[PDB]
Amino acid sequence: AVQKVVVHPLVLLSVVDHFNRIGKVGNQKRVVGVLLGSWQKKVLDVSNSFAVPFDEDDKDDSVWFLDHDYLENMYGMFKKVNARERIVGWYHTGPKLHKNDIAINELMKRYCPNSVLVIIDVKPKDLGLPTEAYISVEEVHDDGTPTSKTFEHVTSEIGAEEAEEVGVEHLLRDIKDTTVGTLSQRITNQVHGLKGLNSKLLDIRSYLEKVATGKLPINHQIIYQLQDVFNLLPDVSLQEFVKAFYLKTNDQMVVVYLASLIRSVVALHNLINNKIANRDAEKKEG
Amino acid sequence: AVDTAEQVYISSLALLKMLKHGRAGVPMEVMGLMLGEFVDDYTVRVIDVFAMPQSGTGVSVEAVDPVFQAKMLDMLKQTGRPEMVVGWYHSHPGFGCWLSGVDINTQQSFEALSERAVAVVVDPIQSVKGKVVIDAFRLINANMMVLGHEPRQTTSNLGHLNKPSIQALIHGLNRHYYSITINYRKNELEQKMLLNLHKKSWMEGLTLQDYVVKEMLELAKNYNKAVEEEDKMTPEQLAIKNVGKQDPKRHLEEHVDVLMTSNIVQCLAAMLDTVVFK
Amino acid sequence: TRPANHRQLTFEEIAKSAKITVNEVELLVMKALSVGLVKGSIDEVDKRVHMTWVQPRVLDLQQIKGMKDRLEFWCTDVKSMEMLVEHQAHDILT
Amino acid sequence: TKQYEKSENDLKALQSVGQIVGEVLKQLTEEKFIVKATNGPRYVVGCRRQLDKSKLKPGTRVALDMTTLTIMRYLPREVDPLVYNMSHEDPGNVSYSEIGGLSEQIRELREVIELPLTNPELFQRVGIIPPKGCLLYGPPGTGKTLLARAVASQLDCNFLKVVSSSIVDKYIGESARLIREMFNYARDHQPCIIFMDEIDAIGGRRFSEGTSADREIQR
Amino acid sequence: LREELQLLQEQGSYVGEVVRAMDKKKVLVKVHPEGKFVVDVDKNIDINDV
Amino acid sequence: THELQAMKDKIKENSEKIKVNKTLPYLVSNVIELLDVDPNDSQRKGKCAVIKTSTRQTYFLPVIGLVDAEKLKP
Amino acid sequence: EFLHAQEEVKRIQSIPLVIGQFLEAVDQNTAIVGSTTGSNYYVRILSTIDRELLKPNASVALHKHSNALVDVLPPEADSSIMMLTSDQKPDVMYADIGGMDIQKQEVREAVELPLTHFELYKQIGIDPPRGVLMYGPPGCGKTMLAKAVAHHTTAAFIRVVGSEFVQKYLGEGPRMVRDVFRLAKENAPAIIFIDEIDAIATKRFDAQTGADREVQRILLELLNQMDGFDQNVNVKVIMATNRADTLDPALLRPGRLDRKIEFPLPDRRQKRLIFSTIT
Ligand SMILES: Nc1ncnc2c1ncn2[C@@H]1O[C@H](COP(=O)(O)OP(=O)(O)OP(=O)(O)O)[C@@H](O)[C@H]1O
Ligand SMILES: Nc1ncnc2c1ncn2[C@@H]1O[C@H](COP(=O)(O)OP(=O)(O)OP(=O)(O)O)[C@@H](O)[C@H]1O
Ligand SMILES: [Zn+2]
Repeated sequence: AVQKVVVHPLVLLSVVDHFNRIGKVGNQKRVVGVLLGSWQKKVLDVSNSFAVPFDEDDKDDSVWFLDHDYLENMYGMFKKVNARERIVGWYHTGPKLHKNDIAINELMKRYCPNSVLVIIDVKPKDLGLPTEAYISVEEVHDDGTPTSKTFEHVTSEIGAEEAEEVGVEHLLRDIKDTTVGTLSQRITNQVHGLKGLNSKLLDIRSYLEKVATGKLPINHQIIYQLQDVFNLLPDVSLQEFVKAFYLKTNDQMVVVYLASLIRSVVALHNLINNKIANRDAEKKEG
Repeated sequence: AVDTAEQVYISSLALLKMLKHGRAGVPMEVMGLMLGEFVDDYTVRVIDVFAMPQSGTGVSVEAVDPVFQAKMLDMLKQTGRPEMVVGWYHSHPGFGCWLSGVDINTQQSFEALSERAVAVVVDPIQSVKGKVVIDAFRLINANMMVLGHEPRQTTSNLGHLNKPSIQALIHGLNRHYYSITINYRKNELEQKMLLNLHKKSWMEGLTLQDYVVKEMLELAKNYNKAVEEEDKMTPEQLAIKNVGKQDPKRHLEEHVDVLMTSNIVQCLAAMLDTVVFK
Repeated sequence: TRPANHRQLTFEEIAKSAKITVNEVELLVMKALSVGLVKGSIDEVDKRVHMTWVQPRVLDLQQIKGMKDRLEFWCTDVKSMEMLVEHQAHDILT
Repeated sequence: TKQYEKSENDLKALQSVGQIVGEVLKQLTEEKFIVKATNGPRYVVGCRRQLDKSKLKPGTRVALDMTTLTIMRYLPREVDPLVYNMSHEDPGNVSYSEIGGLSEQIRELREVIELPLTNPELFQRVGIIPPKGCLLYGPPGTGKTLLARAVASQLDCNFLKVVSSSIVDKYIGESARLIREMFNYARDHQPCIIFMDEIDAIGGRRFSEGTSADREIQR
Repeated sequence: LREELQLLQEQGSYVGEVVRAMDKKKVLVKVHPEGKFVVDVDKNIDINDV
Repeated sequence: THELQAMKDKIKENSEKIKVNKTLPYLVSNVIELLDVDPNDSQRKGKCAVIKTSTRQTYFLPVIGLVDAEKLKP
Repeated sequence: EFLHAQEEVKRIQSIPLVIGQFLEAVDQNTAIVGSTTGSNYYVRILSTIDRELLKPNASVALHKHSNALVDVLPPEADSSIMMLTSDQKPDVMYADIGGMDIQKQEVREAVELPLTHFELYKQIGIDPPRGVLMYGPPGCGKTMLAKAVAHHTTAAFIRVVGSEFVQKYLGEGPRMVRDVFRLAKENAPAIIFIDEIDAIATKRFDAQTGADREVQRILLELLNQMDGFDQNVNVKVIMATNRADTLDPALLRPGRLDRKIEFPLPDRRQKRLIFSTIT
């Protein structure tokens, strides 16, 4: 079915520009619309969409309505201009999901066998690659609950297209690209420890909270399982590198050797040729 | 009577369907419609752009369905903003995006409907990322040849847009037409996330993910050694000697600075041992 | 249970815990290779059984406390020296 | 009932423009391929992500996109005239042996033509090769065509008929590749049989050197 | 080179063959696969080299 | 049972959309009938026939649409 | 910003591109290039590499609309059709003439030494010719000694009929025979075999035969290209024809083809030898 989704900045903006539409008139809830997907393969892609007036009451927390006269005839519009573009699901800006979201997908399953919902974010904050994606399946449960319909997270990734980077990538103009090979990889390293070890502390504090409160989630078992896959090397005191010690510097063996060999001859190219051309102009002029 | 140079405020949402709907018609030319509000004579804004059915038999003035707009405006009422129509646009991917013979026939028809009806063209081909490309024009009336034929006041917004002058046939259409200035009213809220969504997705996906060892340096040493002798024969070729050969010639680049950065790639990637671990 | 490694294991330790004779340690640890709990090949010169990967099972209250000891220890050690990478090398970047 | 709307949705697929065929030559790199359209221009273009490893090939006919000129899916070939050469039929067996003469000539192309298919092992074991060609002239009597014609479809339903009218073609005749095309589709039939009739026209002799029409005959 | 390429961008630029020269400054142009052309001035290099 | 006349109106209305596509059958194209299936790489099945053009160019288009493959040999 | 400008010029034109044929370098910053369609185009060269990969005659990629000069071939991707195919084996053993040693001594000096040898030539000063012309059939001869050389030595064999390069346009013709002879000087050792070029040797001025006369000037073009092999590296040109009466005098003239090898009429000698090989 649906494994991963591809969200373009163009269709994501179609949720963002509608945040100006109903944001000025208010009032409650969020921006919600129906998603037009482009499915060429198991990997899902999204090009365009259409935003529909939508509201969700608080009291009355289970009340939701799409406008389906907007959904029907406007489909024949986008279908007439683009035959490949069809509705794969819906979307909204979240930020989180209330329990009522179970009924939005099951209603529109007449349009698509499986409707994928995309939670987006109009204001970028944290922690990383934004928005979100969910898929609607039924896993029931191990405890014996009646059949449980819970949306499972779908990994979301941004993607590009021809001719769409004209105006999009133009307006920024302030970015330095990249530079690959010097700063590009090292800034990630400073962040790889930051973003790597912050979720380490956020989860290890919530995993300690388990014993305290919030149990379940037990989880189970996914938590410790892949944590023990992380445990191929801990790495703890001290590094257990006795076999990887001589191999540590042995990987730095040729990297330092070439860096010593290149800088020697690069100098011979830089130093000699500079002295030659310099004294040819300098002393022959005066 | 009084005519002042117009300034076009385009919304980042209206910029989407210009290139996107134009990409769907590639290679063939499409016909769209511009949506916006007329503030005054010297400024104009396009707040929305929508897609219109592409013509596989060629663009015509009847390609726009009036019941398509009448059903669209009604759907814009239940949508947040029901703004009145303004003008039209069309893609021209196959060439340098100039107004064709059909574009002038649909001018007097659209300029009768709406006052301005700015003619807007767009092309995918001229660039990819860092150029505005697109196009825009506005019909100056040929009946005005009896009157003064050189609008507009506040000139160089035209005059500067009259640069580069874009070859000949394009500005050959400057007879009976005059282009219009396109500036971006700030969407920067969306434009700030446009940079954040683009670069974060391009930074190692987590920034973590991405962060032929000696052999890649054995393949590099062929570029770091076997390339040296073909590079270091040139200073012996600079020795004539002396001097019958035409000079100067500079062979210093680009291999020297490439092997520099080649070590910059290999040194900081080897620092991943010291960086990631401890 | 242990942080290891301490990966390769001596046969006498298996002959202690599992209390199996030296001639039967082969069938023992190699059958686990087919079960899939450990892929580690066996070193038969010193007769020491080497381990690879691991099989996690369930969890205990002392396992979470044992986790925070040896898990966050990777977080506090790396980020401490990661600041050293940020400190000194921020001048050459700017 | 609803099958009509299905054909209406097929018209939406008819809105897609057709791509342009081309012949690949070789490859400079994985990102640069050299393709040549049937019209004769060559294009170094990029490729899209939906293709497979079978697209590369050693110069196999492919189709090029209408914009990026990238290869989508390769079509093997196309031939209009082939069907008119598919319909040739002759009887016998018996009707071939009923011609009354010459008696030994019926015993000739019987084992020469029809036999290789039913019993190829007889020739390869002894080591004798069957003849790769034959010539039947006349008319001291009749039977120049019929002798080879009846054994032509007696081998199998396989046959390919060639008329001398297709060789002359037109001014700057392109049938040079059609003689290759006609024989290409002759190999689509196995085992193949090739006819040539009335070669005294298209067999033009170079003894006395004439107009270049005699040269293109040799071509 | 970017600005100059825009001059050469549309059709590229061709190479002609002049069969005869005129004093009116119009020079006949001929491309090998195409037909003969002619154009008005067109004066760049000294005319004596043409 | 009367729904047959309801859909009969929309097929004639959409046949009028074919009329503007039927004016005019602008050019001659040599036909070659072909049947092939392409595994991907979900499954896409269909009949597609390689087409010619008398301009000496050759193109690739799905099987027509309108008149089916019943007529004729290429 | 200048390093960002380096990404600019490298961005242009990206894809797509079209092949074109370089003609000559007229001056700096620009050069003329013949299009694949045959129309010569005068294009500003790219500011990166103006010299080493230019070359007098080469196939250079051009942009679709702008036809911009960017990069040439390695060289080369070569061309269509194919080579080799003579390595299947067995054909004919050379031991038949092994008893003479008077015939092989002249053959041994005319085959393997002209293939690869260097210091022996400049010493004596004799410049070995590339010319091999085979006339005299019937009988067949010829291709027997062709695949027999394949037993002797191993080299790339270019096998094309004299009519193989005849096409509907006259712009592709000069490029094919150029791509055939430019791989001969590029790769060594190389042997090119064309069968019966006496066809295109027919001289007719008529416009409908203009392309037919265009391929005989192509024959005179590759004739101009065969002196580009002089000297000395590299090529081996073997020529075979059934009737040489239609050939031009300058084609058989020395300085290009200096050796005429006349295959003798079968007569009495080839009788008994040819009955033994079939039995
Ligand atoms: N022995 C025969 N038995 C039956 N019919 C025959 C016989 N010989 C000839 N025919 C008839 O004569 C017709 C022509 O036959 P065939 O091809 O042998 O002669 P042909 O080649 O046309 O004459 P020519 O050799 O002068 O060109 C056939 O249609 C066939 O029906
Ligand atoms: N021992 C032999 N002596 C003479 N000819 C032979 C011998 N063995 C094979 N051949 C013939 O040589 C032919 C191949 O020669 P090639 O391909 O050069 O054409 P060709 O004989 O030159 O054609 P043409 O005779 O019309 O010029 C084969 O058809 C084969 O029958
Ligand atoms: Zn138009």
